[PDB]
Amino acid sequence: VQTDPPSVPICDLYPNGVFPKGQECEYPPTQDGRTAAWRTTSEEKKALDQASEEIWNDFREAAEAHRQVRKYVMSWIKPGMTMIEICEKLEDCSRKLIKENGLNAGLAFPTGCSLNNCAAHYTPNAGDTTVLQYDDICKIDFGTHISGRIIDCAFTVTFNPKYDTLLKAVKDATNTGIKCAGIDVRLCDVGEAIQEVMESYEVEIDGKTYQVKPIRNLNGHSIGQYRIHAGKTVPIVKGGEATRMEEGEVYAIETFGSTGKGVVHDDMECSHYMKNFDVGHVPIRLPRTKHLLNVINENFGTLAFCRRWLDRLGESKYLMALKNLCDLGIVDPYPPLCDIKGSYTAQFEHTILLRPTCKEVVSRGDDY
Amino acid sequence: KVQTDPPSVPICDLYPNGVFPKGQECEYPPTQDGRTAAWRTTSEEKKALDQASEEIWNDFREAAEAHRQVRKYVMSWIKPGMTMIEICEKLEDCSRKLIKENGLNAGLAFPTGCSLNNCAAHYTPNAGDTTVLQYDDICKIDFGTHISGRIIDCAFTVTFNPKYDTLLKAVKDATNTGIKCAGIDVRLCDVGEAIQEVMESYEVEIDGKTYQVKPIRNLNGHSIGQYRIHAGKTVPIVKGGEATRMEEGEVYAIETFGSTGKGVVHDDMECSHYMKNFDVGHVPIRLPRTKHLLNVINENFGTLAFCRRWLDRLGESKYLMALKNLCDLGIVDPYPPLCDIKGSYTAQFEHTILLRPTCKEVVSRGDDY
Ligand SMILES: *C[C@@]1(O)CC[C@@H](OC(=O)N[C@H]2CC[C@H](N)CC2)[C@@H](OC)[C@@H]1[C@@]1(C)O[C@H]1CC=C(C)C
Ligand SMILES: *C[C@@]1(O)CC[C@@H](OC(=O)N[C@H]2CC[C@H](N)CC2)[C@@H](OC)[C@@H]1[C@@]1(C)O[C@H]1CC=C(C)C
Ligand SMILES: [Mn+2]
Ligand SMILES: [Mn+2]
Ligand SMILES: [Mn+2]
Ligand SMILES: [Mn+2]
Repeated sequence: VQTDPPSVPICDLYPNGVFPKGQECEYPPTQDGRTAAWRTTSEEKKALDQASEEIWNDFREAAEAHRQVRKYVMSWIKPGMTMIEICEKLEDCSRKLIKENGLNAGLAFPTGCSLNNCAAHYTPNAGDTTVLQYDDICKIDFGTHISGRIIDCAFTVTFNPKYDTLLKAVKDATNTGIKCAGIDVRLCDVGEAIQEVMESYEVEIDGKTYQVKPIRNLNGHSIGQYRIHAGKTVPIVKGGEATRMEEGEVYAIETFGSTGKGVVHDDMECSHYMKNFDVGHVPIRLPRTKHLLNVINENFGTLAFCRRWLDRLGESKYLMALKNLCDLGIVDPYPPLCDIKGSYTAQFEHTILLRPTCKEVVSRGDDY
Repeated sequence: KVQTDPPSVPICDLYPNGVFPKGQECEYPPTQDGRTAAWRTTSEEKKALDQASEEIWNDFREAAEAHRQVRKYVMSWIKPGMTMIEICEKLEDCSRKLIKENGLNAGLAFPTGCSLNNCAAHYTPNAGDTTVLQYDDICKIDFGTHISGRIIDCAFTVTFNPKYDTLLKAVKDATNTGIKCAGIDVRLCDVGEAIQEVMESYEVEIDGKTYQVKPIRNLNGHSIGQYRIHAGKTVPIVKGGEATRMEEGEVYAIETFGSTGKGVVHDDMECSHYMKNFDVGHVPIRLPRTKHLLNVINENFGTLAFCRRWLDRLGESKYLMALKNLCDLGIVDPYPPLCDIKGSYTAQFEHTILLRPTCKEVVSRGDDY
């Protein structure tokens, strides 16, 4: 049985390391209006599903860790904690529940805790004195992996009830996206469905009424092994690509709602970085740059990381080396993404598997 | 009194004054503040605490000397073409003689592991197993001895094909690294970190494919207590294991497992290994055959691990339903073979260490490993 606080690894909580299934769903009709209810009992597909069970079960492990960590977080997170203390406490728990081991099992990406008008890609760097406040709207977006099978899953934390209708709107939009996803479904059609739900909500906050806007330049995304962004984008507005979702793909279905302009730009200090896949052996002159790349290779590979995570490894005076890797195309920065000052943004996100026999919301909990 | 070839003289008769050989003794690693632990070596207070437990250390050392002599003998004859049953019976017959087996007073601490290939741990043949050791096999010989419930848990990997040499080197280095990192007040996950750093640093090319050597993340070393092979602390072989600290006077099995596969094990094949749980002390029993099987386990094994071959040789038959019964009642636990993916290769090295007041003793160290 799990400790309180959690300390027992998921791999030791389940007989023979067979982990709980998420929500399983029949596929929605395609554009032609056909149901694929045949998948459910097709023997071809049942076999094809079983053939990748090892993969689905790894996703499930990482999903169960996600659920336990987030319930733990949901038991202590409060105003007056530093964002640093929040992320450290969450991440400490994640490492223990996933029984982290270098690139074999671990944290898939930094703990997002984006506040207020900032929608995504904020985590504190060293020295950040930001404190979580009663009237903050905080997007907790964190990830776990087993063998590079990533869970990307997120929710919004608040303490003031005035944000309740905003959270309801985005939760609805995300659940709509999840319901509309399936094999042979066009990516644009998911985006259209999300937008029509999102935009049906108007919220009143501090005596002002706002039209809930989808953040039009934020997206969900396909996931591949060690590759958080595998190259298909899931729009959250109408008019995305006609590309179809395909059997065996894995998607992060996420939506963002704003009371602001409904669009993000780069803002505040960068915390998040990630080595690029495509890039080959670009030559490196400087010792500090070579060293930083070795630390990145050993600890992260192609997974996202943050400055705090380099600090905790004993790295120092690495910022110009990090800039050097960025300039060389070896690493990309991912700065915080913000709507206008004074706006409010909310997010919900799950990871779904497009298994040959059903759609699995592998990260679904009793919470969201 | 000198040892025969094959070995036949009990260790207790080979050292007729009853004082058995020390293992490798080592100074403790520096504390996390960077300070030396060398004061323990010459501390009068630590020397006295050490000597108050000399009876205990000395019983481990007789068990360790038996282990050394058995495994040397095993290495002199183990070869392809022998059955796994032949290997285990030959090993076990020697172990019994050298330890001077007598009930729970002295004996075999647990069944002879001889896990093959993708199987990492907890395989021993049952009756009727026709498995033959092959040139291409990678075999983990993991066997234990005890004197008065002072257990030696110690293991090595047997191969005949040089293609596995680099995997064996990685795992031995990892184990030796773990042994070196161990000490009083050291966190168990820090031992795991040192180990994982060593395994990470190896790649092996087998059958034309290059593999990253992975620690088996869901396997651990463990603390040892009297007649208690797993005394409740785990020594992870990865960073992400428990933060709990090692303590003075504890005994650990420091073992590492390396894999070319996923780095994770699952249950597979027929279960051979079983062991009575420590606390289940008056869970009442209604079926006679079950009550008899328990009596036999109590008399012969107590809380030490056993296997089905060791019930067979006691003249017990038709007991699988009763053993399942003891399992279902929570009196006994099964320990099925633990195996990475088909076609993967797993290796292991293990030693027993004593966290003595004055020094760390690698009690089961030999000239072999
Ligand atoms: C971090 C991420 O998941 C947030 C949602 C997605 O972000 C976008 O849609 N990003 C942009 C694109 C450029 C634009 N000027 C502004 C908005 C998602 O990308 C689809 C993000 C993700 C997966 O890129 C990753 C990297 C992962 C991490 C840095 C943790
Ligand atoms: C036999 C044993 O020494 C092999 C190494 C250890 O095994 C594990 O760590 N097993 C895991 C496997 C996954 C599971 N979720 C949790 C346990 C070791 O355990 C520490 C094993 C040992 C000591 O369990 C004992 C029993 C001893 C015998 C059966 C001989
Ligand atoms: Mn996310
Ligand atoms: Mn995402
Ligand atoms: Mn062992
Ligand atoms: Mn052991």
